Formats: sequence, C-alpha cells, structure tokens
Amino acid sequence: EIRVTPLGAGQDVGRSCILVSIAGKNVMLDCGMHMGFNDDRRFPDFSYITQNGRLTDFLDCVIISHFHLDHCGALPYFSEMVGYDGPIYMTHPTQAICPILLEDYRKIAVDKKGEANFFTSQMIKDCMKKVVAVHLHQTVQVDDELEIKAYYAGHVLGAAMFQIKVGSESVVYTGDYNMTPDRHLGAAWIDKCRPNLLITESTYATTIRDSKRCRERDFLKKVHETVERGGKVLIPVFALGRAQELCILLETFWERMNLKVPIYFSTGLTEKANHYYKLFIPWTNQKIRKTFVQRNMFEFKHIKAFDRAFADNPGPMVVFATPGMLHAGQSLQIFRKWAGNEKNMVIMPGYCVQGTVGHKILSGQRKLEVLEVKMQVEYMSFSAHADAKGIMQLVGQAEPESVLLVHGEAKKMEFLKQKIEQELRVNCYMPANGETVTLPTSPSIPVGISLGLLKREMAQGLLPEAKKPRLLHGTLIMKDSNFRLVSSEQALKELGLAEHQLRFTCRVHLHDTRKEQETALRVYSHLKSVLKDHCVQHLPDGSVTVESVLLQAAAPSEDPGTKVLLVSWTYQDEELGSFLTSLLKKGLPQ
Amino acid sequence: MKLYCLSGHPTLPCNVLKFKSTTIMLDCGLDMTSTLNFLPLPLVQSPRLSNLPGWSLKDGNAFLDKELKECSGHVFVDSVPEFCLPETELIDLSTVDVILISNYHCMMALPYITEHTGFTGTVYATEPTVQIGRLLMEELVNFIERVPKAQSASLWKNKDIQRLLPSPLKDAVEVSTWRRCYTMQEVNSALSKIQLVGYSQKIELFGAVQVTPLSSGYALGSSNWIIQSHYEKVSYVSGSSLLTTHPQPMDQASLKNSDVLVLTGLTQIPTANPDGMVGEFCSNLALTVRNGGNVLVPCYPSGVIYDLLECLYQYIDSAGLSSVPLYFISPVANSSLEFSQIFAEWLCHNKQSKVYLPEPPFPHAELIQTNKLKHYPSIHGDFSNDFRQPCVVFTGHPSLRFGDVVHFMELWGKSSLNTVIFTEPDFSYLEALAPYQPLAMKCIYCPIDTRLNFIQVSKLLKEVQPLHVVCPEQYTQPPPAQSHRMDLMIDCQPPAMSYRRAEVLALPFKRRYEKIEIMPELADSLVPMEIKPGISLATVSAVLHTKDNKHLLQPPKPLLSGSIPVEQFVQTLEKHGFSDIKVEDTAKGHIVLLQEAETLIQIEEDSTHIICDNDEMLRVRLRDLVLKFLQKF
Amino acid sequence: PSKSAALHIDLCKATSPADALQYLLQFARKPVEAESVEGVVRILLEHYYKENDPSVRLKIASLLGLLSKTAGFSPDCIMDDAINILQNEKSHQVLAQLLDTLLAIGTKLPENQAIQMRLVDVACKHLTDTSHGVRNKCLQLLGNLGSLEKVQKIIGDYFSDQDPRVRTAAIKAMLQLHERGLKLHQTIYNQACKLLSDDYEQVRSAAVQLIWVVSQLYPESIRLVDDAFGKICHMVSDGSWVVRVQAAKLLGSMEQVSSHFLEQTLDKGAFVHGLEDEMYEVRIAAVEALCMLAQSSPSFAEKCLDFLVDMFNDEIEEVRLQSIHTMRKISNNITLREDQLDTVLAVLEDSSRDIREALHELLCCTNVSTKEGIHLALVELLKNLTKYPTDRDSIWKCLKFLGSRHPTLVLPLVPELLSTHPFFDTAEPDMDDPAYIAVLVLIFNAAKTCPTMPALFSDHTFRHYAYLRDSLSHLVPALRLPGRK
Ligand SMILES: [Zn+2]
Ligand SMILES: [Zn+2]
Repeated sequence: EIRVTPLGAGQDVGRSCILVSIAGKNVMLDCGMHMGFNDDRRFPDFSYITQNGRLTDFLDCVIISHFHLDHCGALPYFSEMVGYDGPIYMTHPTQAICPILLEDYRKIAVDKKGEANFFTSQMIKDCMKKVVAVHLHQTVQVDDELEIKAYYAGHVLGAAMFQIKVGSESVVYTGDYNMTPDRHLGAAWIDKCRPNLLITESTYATTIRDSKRCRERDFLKKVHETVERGGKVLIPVFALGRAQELCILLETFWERMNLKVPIYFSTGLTEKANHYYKLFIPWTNQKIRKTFVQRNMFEFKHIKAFDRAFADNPGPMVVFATPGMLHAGQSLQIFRKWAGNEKNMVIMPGYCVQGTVGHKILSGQRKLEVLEVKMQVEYMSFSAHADAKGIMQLVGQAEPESVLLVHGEAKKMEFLKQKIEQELRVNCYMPANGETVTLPTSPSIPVGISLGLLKREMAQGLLPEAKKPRLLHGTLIMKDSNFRLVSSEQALKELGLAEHQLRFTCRVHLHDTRKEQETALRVYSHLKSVLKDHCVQHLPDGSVTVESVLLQAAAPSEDPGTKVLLVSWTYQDEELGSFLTSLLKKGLPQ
Repeated sequence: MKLYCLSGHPTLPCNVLKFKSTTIMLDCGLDMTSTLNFLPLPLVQSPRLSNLPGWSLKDGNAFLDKELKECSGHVFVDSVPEFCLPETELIDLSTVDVILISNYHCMMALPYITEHTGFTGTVYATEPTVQIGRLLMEELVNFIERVPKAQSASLWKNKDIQRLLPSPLKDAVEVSTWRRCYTMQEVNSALSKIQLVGYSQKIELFGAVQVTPLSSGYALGSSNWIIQSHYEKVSYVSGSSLLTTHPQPMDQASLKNSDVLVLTGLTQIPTANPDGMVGEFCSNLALTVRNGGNVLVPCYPSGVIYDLLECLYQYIDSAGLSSVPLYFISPVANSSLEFSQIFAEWLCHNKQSKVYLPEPPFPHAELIQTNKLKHYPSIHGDFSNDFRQPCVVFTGHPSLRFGDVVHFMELWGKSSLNTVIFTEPDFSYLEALAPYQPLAMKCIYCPIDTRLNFIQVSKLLKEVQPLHVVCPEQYTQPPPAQSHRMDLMIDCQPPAMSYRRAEVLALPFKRRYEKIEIMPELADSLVPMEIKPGISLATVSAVLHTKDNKHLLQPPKPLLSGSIPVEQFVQTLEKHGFSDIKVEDTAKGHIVLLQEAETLIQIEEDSTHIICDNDEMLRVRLRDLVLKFLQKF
Repeated sequence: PSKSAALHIDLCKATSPADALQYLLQFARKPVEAESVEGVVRILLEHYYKENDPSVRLKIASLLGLLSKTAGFSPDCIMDDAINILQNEKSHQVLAQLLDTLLAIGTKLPENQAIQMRLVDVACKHLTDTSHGVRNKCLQLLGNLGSLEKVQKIIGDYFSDQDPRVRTAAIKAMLQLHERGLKLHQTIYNQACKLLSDDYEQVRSAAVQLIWVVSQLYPESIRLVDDAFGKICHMVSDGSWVVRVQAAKLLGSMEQVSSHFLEQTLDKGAFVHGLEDEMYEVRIAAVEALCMLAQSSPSFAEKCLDFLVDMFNDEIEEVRLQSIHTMRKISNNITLREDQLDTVLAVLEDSSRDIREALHELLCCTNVSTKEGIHLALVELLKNLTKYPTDRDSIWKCLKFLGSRHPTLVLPLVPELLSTHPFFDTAEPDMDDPAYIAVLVLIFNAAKTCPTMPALFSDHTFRHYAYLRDSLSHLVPALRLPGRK
C-alpha cells in the first residue's frame, strides 16, 4: 500500500509539495514557493498533516529537486518555526546555490513589503547547517530500510530526479527534467528498475518542440532585427537558470559577428555564477568537461556590469535583469520606466505562474497597475523542460507501473493522460490539490533456499521437459527474523523427526480362472500398456516395478476363486499407487 | 569461489575472482620496476650516456657487447624500457567479465589486457580515477614516445644468458613476458569501454552480483570495492589513508559483516613518519635554496605533489623566500592542475564545507594569483625564456628513465651545490641513481607515503574482523631490509593466507544459502502449521520462473512424519462406524485386523504397514484418516 | 627431446599447485615447439590428463589448444580432445579447457567435413551444460562449425534462455553463421523484433545489428525495411551511448529504404535527436549515415544540407574535419542560398591546418547560385590570405577549381573586384603581391568558357595573363586572347 498527496503543484505551478507514504515511511518530495500572490497563500499549509504538533515524528526525510524558487522556495519555514531537526537530503550544487538565491529573494521581499515576517539570515543559515549533501548516482540509507537515490536530470545546475526504495517498493520523483539536451547541461537517464509510481512534470505537453536550432535561430534573428531598429533587447529572465545559456548564446553571436553593444549583467549574484559554474563542471555537459582547458568558456569577455544609473542610456543596450516572471521590482522598475515605448522590446523566458505580470502579459491584455502595452513579445521557450516527446522517452524508458502528472495545467493534463492510456496502457491518474491518491502495491516476500534444491531444479529444467508444471516442493519455517524455505529431506534432518520411509501395501483380490503366474503376467502387461511413459519392468522373480511401486505374486488364499497380488508403494508416488489400485480394482482384461 | 593471482608486486595487484558466475578481475597494475633495469631515454643525447663501456661475459661467445652496457660497476640493458605485465595466459582473459579499478596507480596496465586479449566486457571506475588515469596514460606514452628507441636487445632473455648475468639483472621475473609500451589507439579505446561509477553506487552485474565502491582516501578518486550477494560479501581494500589527508575519508561501515578483507596495497616502507617527513622535505629544500641553487623533484603529475605544494606554499610565508620560483614541467600540467581544481566534492567533509564557500579547494590557485607556481607543457618554448636560477623544479616520471627528469638529472648533476629530492615510494632510491653514479649531485631519500601501515592495519582487522584474510607473503614474511624485527607485520589470529605471483587459491567458504522471490498469491495460499514451539512449518508447492539470474516463484511432495497411536486409531475407527476390529500384540508392534475390506495393519517403531483388499473409497478413507493423525513436512 | 625432458621434470617434481602451474607457464612463455613432436607432447598432455587439481588440467589443455594453433597436429588431436570431452567432463574449468581446445582444433587448419566440423559440432550440441558451464561457448562452437548449406532451430530456441551472456554468444554465433552465408530464414525477424526490449545492455547493441541483417536480407514482411528502420530509429533514442553508436552505424550499413519514411526521420524523429548527445562516436556515425543516404537518395539533400550547417560549433577538431568530409561527399547539384556565411567564417581559427586544407577542398567542390555569396567568399578568403601568408598554393588550387566549376556567377564581379575606373588610367598592380594572383587565376579560369570577358580587361591585364600563362601554366588555362595566340 502506497499513498501520495500533493500539497501543491497538482494542476498548479509553484508551492510544489508532495507527501508520500510507503510501508509506514513518510517522505517529503520537493518543497517550493508559489511564485505569485503576496498573501499567506504562497507557503504550503503545514497544518494539514500535524496542525498543533511536531513534524519530526511523522516525516522521515526531506528531498529537494533543484534550486528553482518553486522547488527550493519554502525551506526556512520547514526548518525554523514549523520545525524540522531531521535531515534535509539534497545535492551538492543545489546546496551551494539555494542559500544565496533565497538571500536574493529575501532582499526582494524586504524591498517589496518592508516586512520582518518573511525570514531573517541567522535562521536561513540555521536551515543550511542541517542539510545532508547527496552525490550523483548514489545510495543513501536514511535510518535502516529507507534508501534514497539521486540521478542526473538536466534542468538547471545540480538538477536531479530522485528515487526512494523502502524494502522492495520504489517511487520516482522527477522534478523538472529535460530529455532534450542543453548546451552546458546534458540529458536525463534513469535505469529501468520496475518503478511503481513516477511523479512526472508536464509543463510543456500541448506543443511538440522542434530542434534546438529553431529556438536559437528564431530568437537570434528577432534580437538582430530589434538591434537593427535600434531597439534595446531587455530580457526579463531570472538568475542562473536560463540566464547563462542565453548569455553564452548572445556572446557567441556578438563575438562571431563582431558588432559592438554594451551588454551588462545584473547586480547581486554577479560573480557568484562565475565561481559557481567553474566549480561544478562534472555536473555539466560533456562538451565542457573536455573543452575547458583552453580558457574559461564560463568567463565572458563581452559582458559588463549594470547599475541603477545606466537605465536611461540611448543607443543599443542588451541587458537582462531578474526575475523571469516580472514580479521582483527592479525588472519592474525597468519595465515601468520603459512602458511607453514602441521601439524597444521585452520578452518572456518560459512558462508563467498565475497572478504575476508574466501570465498577465501572456494573456494579451493592456492595463497593469495602468501601463499600456507598447512593447513587442514573442514566445521564446528556452526554459528547459521536456516536451511530450520527452514524456514519451522518460516514461517508455522507465516503464513504470503507475504515473502521476504534476507541475502543469489542465488541458495538457487531460491530453497527456489520454495519450498515456492509449499507448503504454498504464494506470494514469489525475492528482489535484489536497486529495490522497492510493495505489495498492503488490507485496514482495523474499525467502531463502538450499543449493541442492536449485541444483537438481536446474538439472531437471534444462533437460527437455519444460513448458509443463514440474511442481517443486519444500517447506517454510518461521523464525520472525528470517523466513526460511528449505528442501524436504534437509528439513527432516534439521527438525530431527527422521526419514519416515512409508510402506503402503494392498492385496489386489482378482476373481478369475487364470493361473496366478499368468495373472502376474497380465498385471505386468496391463500396467505397461495403460501407464504411458512409465518405467514398467518385470522382475525375474515374478515381480513388477513401476517407478517405486513393487507388485509381487503372493501365496494363494483360502478362497480358490480369489487370487492375491501384493502392491507396495511409498508416499513419494502416492498418487501413482492410488491410480494403480483404482486400475486393478477396475479389473484385468479377460 | 576461486582467487587467481596474477601480479607479484604487493601494491600493484591483479586478482581474478570467480564468484557465482562472474570473473571479476580486480585492478590492473603495470609493474614499472622493470623499467629500472634499462638505460634512460634522454631527449638530447649526452656524451656520457653515449660513451659507456659495454659489458662482456667471460665466455665471449654471445654478441652481448652491443646488448647491455655497464656503468660504475652496474650494468643495464640498452633499449626501450620494458614493462612487467601480468600473466595473460594463466586463464583466458576473454572470459573476464567485469574489471574493477581501485585507483589510477593500478590502471596503467589496462590497454594491454583490454586490446590484446579479447576482453569484450566492461570496466568500471570512478570518474576522478578515469580522468587522472587518462592524464597519467598520456604522460607515460608521451615520455616513452618523444625520442624513439628500437628494441634491438633480445638475447638477454634466454635462460643461460640471464643466469650468467650479474646482479641486479638476475633479480628479474619473466623477462619473456615483458612487452613494449602502448600507442594512441588503445589509449582512446581503453577509455571508451570504461564506465563512470560513484562512491558506493549500488551497482548490479548480470542480474547475479552486486559491486560497490567506498572512499579510500589514498588519492583523489581512490576506491575500495565490495562484491556481494545478499548472503555473502567479499571486500577488496587497495590503498587507504585514515591519516589526515585531502580526499574523502575512509569508510569503516561497509567493510564489516564480511568474510574476506584482501589486504592489497599497504605502505612501501612501514618505518616512516609523514608529518615529520614532509617537515624534513621543507628543511632540506630550504637549506638548498638558502645556499643558493635549484632543487629537483621527481614526481607524478598528480597525487602527493598536490599535498606538497600546499605545505610548500605555507613554508614560503614562514621562510621569506618568495624570490625563488616554482616550476611544474609536464605535458599534462595545465590539465593536471585543472582536474586538481575541479574534482572537489570528492574531498573531505570539511573540505566539502570549504566548497560551500566560493573558494578554490586546492591552494595552488592561491599560488598562481601570487605568481608563484608556473606550469609549462614542455621545455620546448616558454620555459626557455622564463627560466630562473635558483628554482624549485618538479619533473617527469620518478623512475628516472624517461621524461624531462633525465635532462635535469644530467646538466645539473655535476656540482655538490645542488640537490635532488626523491619523494615518491615504490621506486627504489639507490637503483634510480645507478645509471647516474659516479655523481656529485646531493641526494636525500625523503619518501612521502600516505598508505596505512601495520599498526592501523591491525586496528582495521580488529575493527571489522573477517572470516578470511588474503595478502601476499611480503605482508606475512618479515621485510627483506628489516628482517630482524617481528613487530611490523600482519597481526591477526585467523590463519592468514599468502599468494605469490600467478597462484590459484580456493577461498574456503562454500555457498549454501541463496535467494528466491515469491508473488503474493502463493504467499497468501500458504498456511502455518506450527507443531513444535517456536518452530513453524508450511507446505510449499509452485513453479520457478527463471529470468535474469533473479529467480521467482509462480503458481502452476510434502511427506509424513509422526508415529500413530494404535489405541487412538482403533478408538476413532470404532467412533467412525467401523466395527469388530481386533488387536493383538507382538514383541515391538501391534497387528490390527478389520474384517471389512479384509485389512491387516502392523505398527512398529517408526514403521506402519497397511494391507487392504480391492477397495477405493475405504482405501482413500483410510488414507485421509492416517494422514490426519500426524504432521506433514 | 625438450618436451620429453619437460614432461619428465614435471612428473619428477609432481607438486600440486607449485610445479605444475610454473612448469606450464614456463613452457608457454619460453618458446613454441614448431614441430610434429608437439603432437607427441600432446600424448604427454594425455599423461597428465588423469590427475586432480583441475586448474592444472585447465592450463594443460589451454597449452594443448595453443599447440593446436600452430597447426602441428590434425585429426589425432581432434580424436584425443573428443575423448577428453566425453570422459573428463568435470565442472566449468575442465569444460572451458575442452571447449577451448575444440574451438582451436576446429579452426586450426582443415575446417572441412568428414568428422572435422560435423562430429565435433554434434558432440558440442549434445553436451550442453546445466548452468553457464559450456552454454555461451558451446554456442560459439556450433557457430564456427557450419554443418551444410541447407540447424538454426537450436539457436532459435536459445534467444530466450537465462543468461544475457549466453544471449550475446548466441547472437555472435548468428553473426558468424551469416558471415558464411547459409541462407537465413524469416522467423529470425520475429525473434529479433521481440528481442529489442531485453531490459538490459549489450544485447540491444547487437540486436540492432540483427535487425539490420535480417532486414537487408530481403524486404518482404507484410513492407519490411520501413518497420525495421523505424525500430532502429527508436533505438537511436536509447539512453545508453554504445547502443546509439551501434544503431547509427548499423543503419549506416543499410542502402535501401522507402523515400517518404526517410523524410519522416526529421519531422512528424531520429536525426533531430541523433546528433547532439555524445562525443564523436555517435555524431560521426550519424553523419556517415547521412552521407550514404544522401548519396543513395538524389532527393532529400537540402535537409541534410541544413542539418549539417548547424553543427559547426561542436568544439572537436575531429568532428569539424569529418564534417567537412561529410558535406564534401554530398556536394552534387546542391547550392547554398543562405547557409554559406557560417561555412566561410568557420575558417577563422588560429592554426587549424588540417581543418583549413579540408575547408579549401570543400570550397573548390561546392556549388553556389548567387553573386553576393561569391563576393563574401572572395573577401573572406583574401582575409585568410592576409592573416596567414602560408597556404597560397592551396588557395590557388581551390580558386582555380572554383572558377572552373562555375564561370557565370562572377561576370558582374570583375567590374567591382578590380580597379577598372572608366576614365582614370588603371595603375599596374604589384606583380609579386601573391593576392592579386589569386583573383587573376579565378578570373582567367572563369574566362575559358564565357565569351563576354576579354573585352572587359585592360592592357596590363593582358600582360599579366602573358606572364601567368608562361610562369604558372598549371594554374591559368590557355585562352583565345589576341595578345597570346
Ligand atoms: Zn524547475
Ligand atoms: Zn519548475
């Protein structure tokens, strides 16, 4: 029995929280922030599981997919006042990059609201102390049966899907994987391991993405046209994210074309990227594990530094500022400063979350508080999430017994289900916000076995007598520390009740005028003729051997019209002896 | 369960293990001590090496004047240095299935076995091990390549010549199996069949077995392996440093609950003191640069030199000797320092907490923003117009037979003003100076070893005690140098085992208890039939689905035990309807007669014997009656 | 003599793990016998055959197989090995020794009939072990011993056995059967198409080869090669990279396919994912595949054209070199409308000597249908000349072949490329400047066919033609100018 409950990201993006229970183990899959409205409902309702009490006794381990604000978002609230002294299992690069990123979001929050209720720095460092770093393809035992297992995905730096094994039951949480390879990131790879449930992201499922070169040739020609009109290419994109891929892309274009434009880079996390990608190449793509000895591809000889006083410059100006959803304020300072202009250009990086300016401009309206739309937009989609082909690839390569679709929206939810039931014939389900999806999993019991039993089993099996029931045997013993299956004679000698050799004998009383030697010959002929594929032989002393059954012509009885035939057999051929007695009751031919 | 031993050198091992059906060949070390028997390879010819007297046997029959040449009472064979490979002919190595690699020091023999045998299997290693192994392979093939030498020497391998050769040339094992160096194509192909494993990755092989690494701490990327089923576990430790070092610390948890703890890869010299020994390094290096003159350090491109650089950097801030420069000359130098910089999560836990902060883990970066460490690919270029006397120079291969180390071992080896600082074990100190004597170059044997010595070997063995111990005789027998003392040995009290080069050993534990899995319908169709307290019993009957070496059980004879009481038998016969049943007694049994169905039954100790007439329903009734008064097994 | 002495020494010493292993190792490592007496030494090998410690027996029979590899013996060793297999069948080590000896004897020299490849194969097939003892290696025994040009059923029912290793060896036996001909059947296609999802590595990398071979046997299933090629394209998307290499290469062994499904590979998806995943192995295999299937298909070639121009920034010199090759092979009736800018700025590199000469080989065999493309190609190659005064001969060859390939496109360039001011006198350019020579050799190689070009020169240009014809006769061709008749 496995239960799963989405405390967010079911039919939603942001506040991605999943609680899974496997055989009495409660595991927290992912926790982020809603990336949206300013009320109390951007942080998940912790009272759904505990209300007024402790969370340590219920929840065992905490798993973080990557460092997105919808996936590394609400970490201080688990650690400090809602409280969790237990382990926070998450990868090395994500542990390197979440603290400064949530510090940046703290700066945004205190600049927005001026609120001391968001969190402080001493407490986020306290959250960062009790975090256990997890490597690449790697097992970690949590207490004594709960295995956690991290696999390379490729969504951002240090982006991994996770796998949880309790006994023999496995659940796979896949955060924001991309089967399509990136430029400094690779692809996703999970070994097919008969997974019970696959928690899969389905952000992009209505559309099939083309080749990558379509994406950058479209984006680059539109950028080229914008700078040809003198427009200033302002990309509302967030931190590390798709930021450095668009950086290296623009750097390649501006260095192969040799056109002059004073591009800059956002404040705060500015050189943090430079030292953070130069210490985590083994998590990156295999192009730059081999091509890094020449120079620093991650150090840019064309980018420069932005500050608050350069926003009024005319001429060409291709700078990007955080975030990607246009909700922080400094990008909103740029956007509100640049609202009444037709010559410039803003853009959107990827998907958008409800309630933000990004979704508000994705709908296609004008007023924003009102800021009428004079800019131009184009749905460029470098945001590294797998398309429906990626869904096909990961699901068909993992081949799970059940799936669960999160981190998306309803139309592609129904589309992607109906596709998954029509082709791979697996129990695809709808999760929503709050309900408990239950899968009754098949239990597994491992027992032991003796070497001799499998030795004679393979010796009999590889002989050409297959495809029919061979009916193996043995007996099973309870010690409540191990459950043991042992062969029969070894069980006789270990329990010590001795080999009980059995002699079942019976007198076949035949009423006919034939002689007793002729009667024994008739019995031998009848048993040879009726029993096909049976070792029926006649002994030289008038006896008949049928496997382990002995038939002897006994002494004549006191009745002249009655003849006595002794039939003896053991319990190993008890059914054969019963059939022989039935046939001899049916009568010899006469 | 057979261990085939193919390498005789204690810390460059090769061990095939036939387990269930696997043929796991642990480690491929290439014995380079054979290369000490040759003349060096200078990139430019010296008048000294060219003009040496050729040794002649007293018989004079053989043409060995041009074969081997003598120098200062020590003779060496003049050709390309040969390499001491393991036996590729003891067992058919195409039947080797998976090769496991512990560290980069035991990977140098991989191209020979992987492209000259027929080995179609896979090799597994951690990615730091494969990266530094690739760089060391390129190092070796480049230094052996640069100036070609043809193997024109062949007659010294025959039996009577080699026993008529003098020492140390008598001390050579299987010179006929020695083979020249390897080329580009099998460098590229040997690093294609390799796969990338993580530190304690639970990785299965062929559906049969499980292999997994552990942290070792001997070097950056070193691994100690475990081959196990669910009911047995043979572990292979090769190189560990529980002394305070840079990589991830040793794991003591997956070593216990094991039966074999093969002690490959211990220290070269037990009598050492590494902290004081690198103190001695700093001492004589400081003395030589204080007198004014360079120091020469033979070194691998990776490994302990990294540690050396750290303390040496620190010692500059204690010595006021920032004037003397640091040079690293190697064809893989920039890539070596790069891979030192980047492979950082595999370091210590507090070194991981240093990676928490945006700072470089290895402090040679701080040596290069201070313009202290200068790395060059070769002398052929930027080193010519930047060289500064006096200096500290780190050179090529420490065997002192090929690289740039031969050039600086010449030229500067003329005055007592300078010194050379040997720092790396598993190469003999006096044997390295043997082609270079007579010589005025100052020499200090200052070897830095990080491998655990016999005291912590004893601590390890009393910590995670196995059922069996496998090690070479160099660990059992007292060492040839300090043979007078018993103390620094293996100290265990099971009977330890000893393997020589190319030996077969049967591991004395037999597989007897293997593993089976059951689908739940059968599990619910079983009943417990508890008969003797604490000990339950159940009848099991199924079919066994065979697939991928993990056997299952699917739905498609139990016997009798327990003597039957005759009195209860006749009582239940009388109460079931049967009548007029008469019982008589014998010496040890009872004869009971039923006049219906003409039945006579005799009962004795552990014996029953029914005899009936031609009946079916009464026969099967008696069957179910007598089988329900006992216990089924 | 020496063999008898070694046998006597081994019998006299008679140590179990000490004398036998060391003596056998010394006998193997020292020298080969290279005589018929080694067969007599095989009788000595029969002398130590009846002994315990089966590792020594395995080593001895391995030495026997090594002696059989020297072709010293013939049928007597085969009979002795058959007797040893039928008598000394004791566990996996002796089974390995006997089957290795049988494999060596079968391919030693004769490889013929009359109990040389049939009786041994029958003995191998009749001695299948119960668990891995001979199974994979007796399958390769029955592989290399072809019975007659008619026995595939025993391999056929062994596609679904236990061990994946035995599956791989059954596959390799099926390979070696196909390499001898033997007229393979049709049910192998069914057993192979059910063999893709074996859920484990090292079988799919050869299952794709089995799909290829039974597909190019004959294309008659319902259409056969389209479904097989679609399965191969599905195997291109596998996570493992060795199977991707094998899938791309073994589809690169194909030569026939339906056209429409071949354009289906790129839209609605194999080559759209078959390139940008791994190191040079997958990429070079896929682009050799597009080489052959652009050579076989006269159509489609604009699609492989613009799927090669994207992959210029792969940061591998081998990928660049073999990419220049993979589009120089397919440069037939193919023009470059917009994708010529990247292929001419790709020359911009520090040394790239092999890459540069490959690029000059590409530029002299390409076809183009525009004028501004000629202008940009010429100005970029002159910039290459002014940055590297090293390869003037190579650029003279490629400009000669560029002029010879298409003369028409450069007719409007001559009023623009050189100083031909209408009323000002054109000064005589520097003759020894080895950059004006390149544009002259273009001009006069393009002036061989078009008649409207002698009227467009000047007097100094005819005297330059005179000196270029008399000096570099292998660069400029002979023209019908009145100055040089
Ligand atoms: Zn994400
Ligand atoms: Zn996300």
